[PDB]
Amino acid sequence: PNVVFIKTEDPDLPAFYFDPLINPISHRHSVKSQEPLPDDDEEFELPEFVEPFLKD
Amino acid sequence: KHAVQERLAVTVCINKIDRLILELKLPPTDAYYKLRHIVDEVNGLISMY
Amino acid sequence: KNSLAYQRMSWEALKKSINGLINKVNISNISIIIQELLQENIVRGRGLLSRSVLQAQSASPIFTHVYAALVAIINSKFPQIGELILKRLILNFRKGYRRNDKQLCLTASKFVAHLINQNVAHEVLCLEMLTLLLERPTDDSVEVAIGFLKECGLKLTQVSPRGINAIFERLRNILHESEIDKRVQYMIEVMFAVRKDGFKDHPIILEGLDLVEEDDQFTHMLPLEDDYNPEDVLNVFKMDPNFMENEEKYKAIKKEILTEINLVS
Repeated sequence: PNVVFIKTEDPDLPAFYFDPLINPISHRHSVKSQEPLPDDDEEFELPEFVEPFLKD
Repeated sequence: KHAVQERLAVTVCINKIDRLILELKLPPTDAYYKLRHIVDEVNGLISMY
Repeated sequence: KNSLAYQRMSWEALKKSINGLINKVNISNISIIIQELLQENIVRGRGLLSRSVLQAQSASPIFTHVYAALVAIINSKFPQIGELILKRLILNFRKGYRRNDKQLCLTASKFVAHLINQNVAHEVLCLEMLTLLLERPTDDSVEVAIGFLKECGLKLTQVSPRGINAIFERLRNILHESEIDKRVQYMIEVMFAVRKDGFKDHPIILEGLDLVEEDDQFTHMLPLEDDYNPEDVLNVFKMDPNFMENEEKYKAIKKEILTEINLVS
């Protein structure tokens, strides 16, 4: 499976940084989808001790 | 196509996810874009069959 | 009297000839037609000069670049002229859009894209135009931003690739997480087509639409929602008590401005 690991030009722009080299995703389809979407306004709520796993 | 024409259960495991991170160097939003894309393509195709 | 009849004949014959040269200006006649628009005092009728330029860039999707080359010639020299034209095309673009006139919006947006590629229009107003085009993209405004970008995806990406990446993210999300149809789907596909093609189908300015030098130009920034004005009532003439004074002055401004051995072996 061909490996595609893209050389950077400078150190500057971030580690993850969409470069022109990758082809622009632009995924297209029909009316994309809908889900068994559990709307809020019934209820759900996060006990605020669990902020995002390593946002720090 | 073969699994549809023989009516089995339909499971999908997207694998090899480091190939988006270390190999691809894709920021997370467009990472999600590609993931959603694989999902929508395979789903539309199952809708085809 | 005599001076009155003279100012009236001036306005009449002058405006008619300047509009002739407006519709006549060519690329093999770019500098020639611009120097004829100078041989006539185009600033004496600066309003109807902006008006002839606007009329060309609006009613001609294919001579917007030519009206633009004239605008760049006269705008690196008299920036206020292309400036009135710019405020005008902003008025016409917000006219078409905020009144839901696809054709008017497209005309004025092609004019503004020509200005941005000529470097008489600044990138923040182009950004605001793209952003107010893609805010709630349906078929019309999606095609409006994409049509602007068909010619002006180069200049924005070359002076600030930030705008190109932002446009790609916004277009991709607004068309890839939202309910749009084959129109905006294939429109995003076309946008990505130009992008990946490297703006090779539509560079900044074809031969002869940019010859003015690096810093000898004028990119004045008058934005979209800034309460600008047309100042186009100057398309109707006006009596002149300082006609002779300002005439000598502006004519002085236009004068100051111009073996068999291979065989054998």
